[PDB]
Amino acid sequence: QKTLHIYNWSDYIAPDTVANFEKETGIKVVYDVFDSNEVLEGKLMAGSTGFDLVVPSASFLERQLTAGVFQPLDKSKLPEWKNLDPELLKLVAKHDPDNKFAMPYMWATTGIGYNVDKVKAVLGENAPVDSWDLILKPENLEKLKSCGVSFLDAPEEVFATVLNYLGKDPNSTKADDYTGPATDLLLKLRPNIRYFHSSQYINDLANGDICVAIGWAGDVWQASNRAKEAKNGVNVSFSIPKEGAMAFFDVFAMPADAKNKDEAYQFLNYLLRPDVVAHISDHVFYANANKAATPLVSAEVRENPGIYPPADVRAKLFTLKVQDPKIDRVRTRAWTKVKSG
Ligand SMILES: COCCOC[C@@H](C)OC[C@@H](C)N
Repeated sequence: QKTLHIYNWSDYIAPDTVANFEKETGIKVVYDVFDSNEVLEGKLMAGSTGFDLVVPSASFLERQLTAGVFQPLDKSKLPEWKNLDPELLKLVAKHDPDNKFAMPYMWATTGIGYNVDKVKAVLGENAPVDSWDLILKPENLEKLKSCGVSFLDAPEEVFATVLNYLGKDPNSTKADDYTGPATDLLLKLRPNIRYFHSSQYINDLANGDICVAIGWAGDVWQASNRAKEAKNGVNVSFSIPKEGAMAFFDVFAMPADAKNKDEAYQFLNYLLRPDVVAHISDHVFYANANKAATPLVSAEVRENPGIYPPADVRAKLFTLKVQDPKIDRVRTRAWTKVKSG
């Protein structure tokens, strides 16, 4: 009886995906979850992860490749790879040349989640919910503190977002952009932020304990759906702001020391089935990377422009680039200053 160890983001699979896979294959799955690319990167760089499959964002996977922590995927063992959208593959290939190591899973944007009724109560019916001004303008964040503000604990994403908002290159390579204007704005906003966290904001939005957050798109749409099913009167929405936003592509990868690679390939092939991955999108409110799966995705998810955004919105999205050690050091130091103080 072989097993399979999977490490994925929290709130990123359907409730029955693993159980259905177990029943069909007789494999027992050990499934654990994270909410931080930094936590996963640290595990991969410090020693064995103990997992057969892990799911980093592609921009982090680029750095992980330089350490040799993944096994190149045997495409002969992934017959339905063709189901993957070739345009998303090409974007991920910027981080993973010729798509040797990573299987695109889901993708979304880093935008603004908010409580519709509370934001209009505080900022009025003309609140700029289509703009990063809603939370990155100090005058606005000071008022929204009344009902709670959270930021992702995602340093590379938050700094890229702030740099873009400031009219800088989102992937600026000038240290002074981080230590000066980016830090200046974040510290002006810092007094109004209740916490930095990358998963507690989902239920807090759903229960009405925070009213605005920097959040991941599908996470916020999950919060909205949780509130509706609870019939608690909380109306949550998500915005991809007009100034653009970061896009991310989360990918399955196979640690080089994975014990049960054959079982791992069986699970990747299971995910490449259009019906399996469309069912996941239906429950987690994320766009998958499977072009063959799109007709099976529920209308509610597939037609949500905050999940599958239209071309004019996609044209304003940016992606993270890997920085050299100098900028990495300055960004991390600045992040700690922003959070603590
Ligand atoms: C659904 O297929 C299109 C996939 O586009 C992904 C978006 C983020 O890229 C467009 C920008 C990044 N150049």
